[PDB]
Amino acid sequence: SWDKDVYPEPPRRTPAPSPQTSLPNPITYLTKAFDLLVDRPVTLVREFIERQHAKNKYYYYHREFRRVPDITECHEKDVLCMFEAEMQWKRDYKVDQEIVNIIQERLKACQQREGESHRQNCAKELQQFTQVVKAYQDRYHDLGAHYSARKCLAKQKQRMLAERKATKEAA
Amino acid sequence: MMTGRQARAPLQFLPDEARSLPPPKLTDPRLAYIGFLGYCSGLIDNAIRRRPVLSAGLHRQFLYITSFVFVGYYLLKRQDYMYAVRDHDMFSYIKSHPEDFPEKDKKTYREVFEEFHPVR
Repeated sequence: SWDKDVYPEPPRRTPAPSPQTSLPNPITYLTKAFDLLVDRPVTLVREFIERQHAKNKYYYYHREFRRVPDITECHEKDVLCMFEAEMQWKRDYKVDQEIVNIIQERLKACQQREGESHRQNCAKELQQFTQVVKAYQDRYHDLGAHYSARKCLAKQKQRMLAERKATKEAA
Repeated sequence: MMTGRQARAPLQFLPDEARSLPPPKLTDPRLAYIGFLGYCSGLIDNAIRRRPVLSAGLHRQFLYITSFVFVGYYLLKRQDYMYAVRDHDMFSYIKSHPEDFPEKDKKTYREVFEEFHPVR
């Protein structure tokens, strides 16, 4: 299964199938044939594999990394701690990339499932995607193929001086 | 440039300070490489005089290996003695003159300015 908050889906509303004409439809008969011939042996082999699973049930754990002092508290040209800071920065880079990926998944799922009127009912997903795209563009864009935490910190510094200059020139 | 150290007492291969250093072990990779050099030299003698290369003259190959290992061990002893002398003179002069070599305060990255050049 999966968590329902990280992948939210609205509840399903399926209308009642009520025939108007007297001609029968083959969809119900083929659905019954599918439930008889196909679904039952699939469920049988599934109960077989899950019963064999139940005998040997061992666990695996999600690895977690504790918070380390970042690149700001690193003495210059002392590799023994900026190595750890860069390690944490690369892990957070991968995590943020996957966060933008899951937001893109949410937007695509909303646009597909909302039918022909998706331009109005997926406003929230579009706002969230735009906010996360602006966040990623401020955080990681234009770093280059040789990116490092020093370059990201220098870009953040330049952005902060630009914002402070814009504040001072429009105070 | 170590000639001053070899100024008072000359033509000494291993001086009295060289005995206070740890000698190289017989399992040193450099000694094994020099032994391989001697084995290759014995193979070259078996080759150039039109002899079988891998069986003829085992006494010659053993003599070559032993001589190469002997001179390699003594040359490695002289090498590590000279490098220890270099580092000891280094540390003696760096204790002796602190006015001409001061200390550095390694700043953190939260205040040192860096210029970011975008790649696009």
